[PDB]
Amino acid sequence: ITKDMLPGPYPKTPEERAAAAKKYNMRVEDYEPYPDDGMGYGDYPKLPDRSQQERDPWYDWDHPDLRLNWGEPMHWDLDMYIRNRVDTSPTPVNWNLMCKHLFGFVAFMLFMFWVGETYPTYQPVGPKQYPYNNLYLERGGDPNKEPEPVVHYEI
Amino acid sequence: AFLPSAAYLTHQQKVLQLYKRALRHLESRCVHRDKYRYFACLLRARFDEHKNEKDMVKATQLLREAEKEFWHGQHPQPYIFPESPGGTSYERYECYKVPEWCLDDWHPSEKAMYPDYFAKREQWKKLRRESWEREVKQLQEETPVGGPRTEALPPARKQGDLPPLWWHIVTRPRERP
Amino acid sequence: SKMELPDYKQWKIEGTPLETVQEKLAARGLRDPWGRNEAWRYMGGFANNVSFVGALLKGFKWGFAAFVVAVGAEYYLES
Amino acid sequence: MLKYIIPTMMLMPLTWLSKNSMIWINTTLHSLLISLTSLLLLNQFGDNSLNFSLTFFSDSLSTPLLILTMWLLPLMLMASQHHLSKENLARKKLFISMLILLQLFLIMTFTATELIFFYIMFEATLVPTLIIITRWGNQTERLNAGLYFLFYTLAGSLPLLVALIYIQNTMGSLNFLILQYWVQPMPNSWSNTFMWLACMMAFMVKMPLYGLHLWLPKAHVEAPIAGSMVLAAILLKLGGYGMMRITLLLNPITDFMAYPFIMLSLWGMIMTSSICLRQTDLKSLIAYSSVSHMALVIVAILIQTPWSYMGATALMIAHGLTSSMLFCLANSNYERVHSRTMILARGLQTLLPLMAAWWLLASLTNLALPPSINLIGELFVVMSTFSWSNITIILMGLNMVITALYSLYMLITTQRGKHTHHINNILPSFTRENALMSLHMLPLLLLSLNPKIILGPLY
Amino acid sequence: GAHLARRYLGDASVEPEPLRMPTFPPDYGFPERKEREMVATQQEMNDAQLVLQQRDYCAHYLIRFLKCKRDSFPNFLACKHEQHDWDYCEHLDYVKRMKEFERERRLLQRKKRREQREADMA
Amino acid sequence: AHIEPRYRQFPQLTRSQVIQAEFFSATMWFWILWRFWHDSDAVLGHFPYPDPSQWTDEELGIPPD
Amino acid sequence: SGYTPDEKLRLQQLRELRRRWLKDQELSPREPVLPPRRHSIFAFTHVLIPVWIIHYYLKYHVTTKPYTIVEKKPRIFPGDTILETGEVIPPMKEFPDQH
Amino acid sequence: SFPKYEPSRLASLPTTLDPAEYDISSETRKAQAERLAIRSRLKREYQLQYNDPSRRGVVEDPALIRWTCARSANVYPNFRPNTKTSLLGALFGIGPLIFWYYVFKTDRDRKEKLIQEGKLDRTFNISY
Amino acid sequence: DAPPLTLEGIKDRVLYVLKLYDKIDPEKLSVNSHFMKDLGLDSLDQVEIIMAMEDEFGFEIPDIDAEKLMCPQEIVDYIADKKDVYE
Ligand SMILES: *C(=O)CCCCCCCCCCCCC
Repeated sequence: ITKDMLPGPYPKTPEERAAAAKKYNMRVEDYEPYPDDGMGYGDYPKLPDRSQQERDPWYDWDHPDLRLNWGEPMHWDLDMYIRNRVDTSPTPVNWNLMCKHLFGFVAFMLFMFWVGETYPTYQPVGPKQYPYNNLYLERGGDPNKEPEPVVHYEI
Repeated sequence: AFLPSAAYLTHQQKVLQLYKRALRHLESRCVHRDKYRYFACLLRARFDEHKNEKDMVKATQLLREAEKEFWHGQHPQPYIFPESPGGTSYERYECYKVPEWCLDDWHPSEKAMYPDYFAKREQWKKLRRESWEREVKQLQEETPVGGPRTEALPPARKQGDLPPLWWHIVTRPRERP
Repeated sequence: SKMELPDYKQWKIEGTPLETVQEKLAARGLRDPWGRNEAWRYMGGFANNVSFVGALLKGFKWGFAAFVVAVGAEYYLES
Repeated sequence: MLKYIIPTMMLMPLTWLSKNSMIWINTTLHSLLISLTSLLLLNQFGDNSLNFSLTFFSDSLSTPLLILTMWLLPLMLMASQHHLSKENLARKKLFISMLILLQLFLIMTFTATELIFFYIMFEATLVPTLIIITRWGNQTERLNAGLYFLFYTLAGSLPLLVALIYIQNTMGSLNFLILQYWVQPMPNSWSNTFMWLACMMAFMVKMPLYGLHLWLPKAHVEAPIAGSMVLAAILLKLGGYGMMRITLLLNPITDFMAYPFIMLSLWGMIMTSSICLRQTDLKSLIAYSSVSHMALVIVAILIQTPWSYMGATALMIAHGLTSSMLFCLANSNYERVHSRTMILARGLQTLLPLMAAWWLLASLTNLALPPSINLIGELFVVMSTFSWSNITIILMGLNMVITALYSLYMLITTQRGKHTHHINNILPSFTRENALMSLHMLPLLLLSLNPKIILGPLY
Repeated sequence: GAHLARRYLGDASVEPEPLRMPTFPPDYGFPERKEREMVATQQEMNDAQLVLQQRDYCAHYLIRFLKCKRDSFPNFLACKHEQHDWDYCEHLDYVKRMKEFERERRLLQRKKRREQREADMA
Repeated sequence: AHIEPRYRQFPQLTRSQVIQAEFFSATMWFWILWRFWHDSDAVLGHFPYPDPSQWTDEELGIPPD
Repeated sequence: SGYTPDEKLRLQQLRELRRRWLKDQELSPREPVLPPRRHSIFAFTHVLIPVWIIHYYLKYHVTTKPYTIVEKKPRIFPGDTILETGEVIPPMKEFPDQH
Repeated sequence: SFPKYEPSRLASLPTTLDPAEYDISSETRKAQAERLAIRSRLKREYQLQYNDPSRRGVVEDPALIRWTCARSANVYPNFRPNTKTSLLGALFGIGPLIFWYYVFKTDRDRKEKLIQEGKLDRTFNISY
Repeated sequence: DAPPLTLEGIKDRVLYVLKLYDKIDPEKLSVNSHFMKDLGLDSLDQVEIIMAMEDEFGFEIPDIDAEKLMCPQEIVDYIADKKDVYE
């Protein structure tokens, strides 16, 4: 390695842009660095921002695990777009329709759960009757305090 | 437009790949063989109707509308072969594909358990190290000015020599180690 | 090691729904050249598969016979 | 404590009068004998601490740190005898003398009954560490790492000394045994505010604290293996020990004062775990994990409950052992592939099975799998901080997930997947490396059987 | 199941609610009503370790069934007759609860008829 | 010894597995029929359900006025 | 397009070399030349010995300490008889039969 | 007719539905020509350095070293403090700290005030 | 499980599948018979042949390798190289 192969400041002159494109091993027309807004990116190229799952899996890749070649410029977020991580594959259904359908499904069933909680179902019976003043001593009540007499009558 | 030997996909390869993908998705859509055969004959009629179209931009527009038609009605979960990428058995045995050079690090006590195999391995290594300079000189005298244009490698054009860069492709681990 | 294959000439589509497909295509006007390749699935020991209700009723005859025998035996021993 | 200082000082005539190539054997043997004799400090009583003389005393808090230091020295000599095989004999003896001197200052720091003596040794640990980092490192940035490591710590510790001297002019003495009975409440005032800041910011810097942690990713990844071990496993606990000793004099002003530092650490654990989720370097990942764990220890000390103190000392010991093991793993991988990139060497389970087992075990102890002492300490700190407030558990619980999101990740990228094709210098695991990892792990797994010896001075 | 439709889609002032019953006094309309009798003693129910929900008004059948199940090991299907007796008793208890529900509903309907008559005469 | 694989014909079957499958299916159906004959109450119903509207007025204590 | 003749020749030579390499992977009958070197054992060394060990451990070291093995009390039914002191639990009140 | 696919950040456009792929102009073919030339030259260099029998070590990739150096050691020299960076730093650095400080201060004040009047349930809380 | 495949077996299977095709008369084709000139097939027929062999052997041939396969000997050699036969 040597000094003039490491990344540097943002290129301004077209000659510096061509030198940076030759350093990063691609065409000058395809070399688009990050905009110099002062975020610290520098002269690193702005790759088309897609995951490694969208690459060709049948190609003889140098690194078939990551689907990457040798000497090709890596993405700034290559650790995010590996196959172990976030995928940007084209879905058969549009994103907005999927999100709206899922939110409507969840919201509708939550609303119907609340409505059913408002109006419960039961069976036409009275309360269950337990003996000995509704089991006052068996519910952990103190034996000194005599409970209020609850009497259940035959029906 | 990502190919190992070529730089682009022509019209014919695009039509053939679209036909193959459409037939695979149609096979995924209808489970039974007779229904798939009937609808595959129907799709073959649909593709054969516009075979002899000499207008190039009309062929391009037919390709675009056929691609939109395929994207509109493809299966959400198409059938994938087990060894195909995205399959259930894809890259499963990569945990057993031990590279050959690990045999160079074996102890001499466990190297004596397979004498004849390691003798043949030594012969293979001698062949590779005696053909390496010849094949790299073959490569350096055949590559044009400005580097190679494609990734296609030249064959062995002489008698007694081997094709260049033959080691890591011949000695790759098997699919079932 | 040596797997011999059966004769290729027996694989005809006769008695299979591939002739129904062939009649539909011939009424429409086309050909189905791959019928003989898939003719092996519809003929031989793989022909005339059972229905779903016949699948659920597998072994019902012997079970009914054993149930009748056991009921008669317990009727004999209860007396 | 004169029975441990004298053999440590006699280690230098051992390493300077030894043979041409017998320095490592003799130093390892005699340091292991010192580590064996270090177990006599377990004579602890339920009420009284072990007081040796007017200068040295050992409570139940300093004893595990002393045992860990005297255990770590032979492991350090074993770790740092592979990249120094090409070194000069005089430079090798100088390196061993530096390690011996650093260990001597460390075992004299923890037993100091006087806060001035403790502070003097606490800054005397700086010089051998800085010399080791700036001399026996590998990259260029070690020179920069020699500055951020130094001028941070002194910037926290030079005001604090003044505050300590103020106590010498106020309470009449700085002896810790005297100050336990002559302590006074601290009223709310600006003078006591800045005295609290002076007495605490040194220990926030040396722990480190989030925001002041900038020296630790720089001084961990340029330093050699012995320096990485001494920063990760011992030198980050000087701040915790100083906090536990100095919190006694700073009551009851700490109740409303600890709020911004508690918030800083409670957000810094999430921030450093998220940083660990995206780090491209193994060594930087281990450094940021150390920052997160020490922020947890900062929260535990600052809320000052008995369960928090117990969890703090258990977390200190467990994190020291686990971080030392992880740094030795990273050193072995760096020695085998000659790079620090995580994504470079993948699928090492198909080549090193036993190193894969050690990696899995170290990552298991990193995310505090029960019943390891990592889970004991982290659990007790969680209980105490739930007693402190009922919302902080959220700021704990999410953090736990992120821990399990990077440690296993640190496993997978280094162990699983298809192996790289262009790397063919992967040697089999040496006996020395496996001995190092077993000596790192077996005490850590054995301490789960009897954790009552690392549960602080109020067990 | 029709009572849910009568209460929700109809009028809730006539259908009794299960949360609070009874609202009518037990001595209203019943000349000299008789109380239910407990056979199992509190101590016998205590040392048999019955579950608190299992301590209904005829837990003696449950005690007898548990004793028979314990004393007929390993024949687990020997004495299902005690289980049938316990099931019949709890079915009779459920019948009594249904009778109480119907009584409350009819009394509420009678009260509505009484106020409707008061509205008619006034 | 073993079963030799066949190409696009019906596979060779073992008599033992056919006998075992028929025996286990027959055992399942015999068990179902026997339990339905003997128990017969867990399916159709254990106890009769009286009509709440069929209860008479004087047994419910309805005061007639 | 079909196979270009140059890469067809390359594929043929590569296939020949691959077949030779795969043929070389077989083993001679000598290899691998290894270096030179009770029916109730499982019912004894795996059950009886641990049963003895932990029965000793429970009898003379766990039950010695208080409140280690605490047991739910046995169920007492009417009509039973206590083994400890011989008291008889009286039977229940006569049932008001319903069927 | 058919529902056209909307591209998204996490759901990119399909390759076969890209209109720019179907361009058969001269400039696109030329761009593909030198793209294939660059890829072939890099691949040839890699596999020439990779099949060397005398070599026993790591084939160094300048792209990996370039990426790792740009990710870590080349952030501050390419940074300029402006409105956007200062606003983002003030929103992300001291924002959550202030929010969590206010939340925990309010919760601790409410809990302490409940403690002093004795309304808080502490019947069995003896471990703290 | 997974019985081994020999070159004779692969050639027999590919000749069987090609013989069960109605567009190819069985009395003229050979193992070295080209599809386009010797048999007069079509590109769509070549795709159908490729997917027929894919369904026969239970593994998928990529398109870049399928477009260059035009003779049964080439198919035999490709399947032999992929399945690592004759070991
Ligand atoms: C009376 O009609 C109420 C019955 C209980 C509430 C409704 C239960 C509905 C589901 C069970 C019956 C399904 C009949 C097909």
